[PDB]
Amino acid sequence: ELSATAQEIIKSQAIATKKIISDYHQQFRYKLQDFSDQLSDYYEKFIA
Repeated sequence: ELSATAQEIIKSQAIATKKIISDYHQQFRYKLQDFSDQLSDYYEKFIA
């Protein structure tokens, strides 16, 4: 029973962990895209 409980806990934890890892990886990529796009018209905004 203890082995089964440990197995179910570790399975429930690993999937949630991988879900969160995918989430913040996607957020990191999105923020990279946002910053790369933003670093386009700095000169134009400055001059204007």
